[PDB]
Amino acid sequence: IPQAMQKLVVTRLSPNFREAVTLSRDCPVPLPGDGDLLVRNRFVGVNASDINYSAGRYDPSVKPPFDIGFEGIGEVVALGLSASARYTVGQAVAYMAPGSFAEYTVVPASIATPVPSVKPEYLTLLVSGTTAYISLKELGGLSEGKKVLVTAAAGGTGQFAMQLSKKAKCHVIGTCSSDEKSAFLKSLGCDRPINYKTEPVGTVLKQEYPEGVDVVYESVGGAMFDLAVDALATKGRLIVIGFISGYQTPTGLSPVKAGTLPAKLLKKSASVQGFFLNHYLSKYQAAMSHLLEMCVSGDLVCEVDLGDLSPEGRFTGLESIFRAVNYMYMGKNTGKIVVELPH
Ligand SMILES: NC(=O)c1ccc[n+]([C@@H]2O[C@H](COP(=O)([O-])OP(=O)(O)OC[C@H]3O[C@@H](n4cnc5c(N)ncnc54)[C@H](OP(=O)(O)O)[C@@H]3O)[C@@H](O)[C@H]2O)c1
Ligand SMILES: C[C@@H](C(=O)O)c1cccc(Oc2ccccc2)c1
Ligand SMILES: C[C@@H](C(=O)O)c1cccc(Oc2ccccc2)c1
Repeated sequence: IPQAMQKLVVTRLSPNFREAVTLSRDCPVPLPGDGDLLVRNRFVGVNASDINYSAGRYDPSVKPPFDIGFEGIGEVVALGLSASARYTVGQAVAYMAPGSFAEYTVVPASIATPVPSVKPEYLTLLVSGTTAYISLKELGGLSEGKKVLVTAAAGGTGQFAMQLSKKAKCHVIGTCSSDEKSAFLKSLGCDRPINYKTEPVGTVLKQEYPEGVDVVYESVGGAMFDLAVDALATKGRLIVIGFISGYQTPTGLSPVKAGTLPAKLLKKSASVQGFFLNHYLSKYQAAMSHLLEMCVSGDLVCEVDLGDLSPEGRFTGLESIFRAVNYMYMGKNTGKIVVELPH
């Protein structure tokens, strides 16, 4: 329980993470209320939308300064009396809540997830795993022999959309930007990995899947979204999970050729369905429970990229978050990008 700590703070609204966010060095350690845990963060998750958050896009009325980081895993170092009925000092806990980019974060006990130990694999589940699980269960209409296309398939959430679709006996196609990532996809049971830098995705889908794909787990936006719509089967479902190709722009939007979208959907009786995890929190506990079971049992690969093969090596310390965000946006990661705060 130190007097002071470091944390990241959004000091200016911008999708340029380095220009928006400051490493603040002499911050008091916040104290937990009656219903709160104080978590010493050991690993924190880097998420594409960290730059949407720094840009102010979740609530454009809220001015800087504000905390940042959506998820953490670590040890309970202090807690309020009511919280102590369910949690104990020293316990491993994980959470999805704002302000994880800090050495210590106050988290309401009611939203914390107990975990068996502090491993970065368990953090991969909190946002990336639950997003894939809930969207596909609630909106995917998966069943044996459906064809599922997953974009950013070798990324944090993509790896789960791939594996969970396979567990539903689907035939799965996955896009990624390298042969190393394609090999990773194959190792997860991907039926058709596509390196979109060396193989034209539109041609692959037209030639190999002429009747189309039944479900798209679409994270990329832009030209990839356009191709995905064209590739939809009759009654197919494209799920808008995100559009990372656009987040760095002033609006966060990626250009699409969507003027003909209503016509295309009518012609195919097909759909475009958005998904925002925070609209489905009633499903979160059950998703996390099943994901954790599969993770511990070794029935789910939870790939972690701690940056050990990045230019400057392992993502250690809050200062490495800047590098880690850049790494994501250079498309370099395989699995979930995680930063370690060692102690
Ligand atoms: N709807 C929700 O509630 C929700 C929740 C969590 C995440 N998401 C979304 O899921 C997506 C993935 O997020 P993540 O945090 O798991 O990241 P991630 O997939 O681990 O990393 C992003 C990957 O996207 C590709 N990429 C990066 N920059 C790109 C660009 N400029 N243009 C095109 N492709 C680019 C790269 O893979 P390739 O090798 O394939 O290029 C990169 O590895 C994002 O759209 C995010 O907003 C949505
Ligand atoms: C119980 C069964 C089932 O509900 O089909 C199952 C087994 C293994 C992983 C699952 O997780 C998911 C979750 C979403 C989509 C596909 C599979 C779901
Ligand atoms: C009970 C659990 C724990 O203490 O975290 C455990 C015990 C032994 C080996 C494990 O191996 C792993 C490690 C990472 C993810 C899944 C399984 C995980």
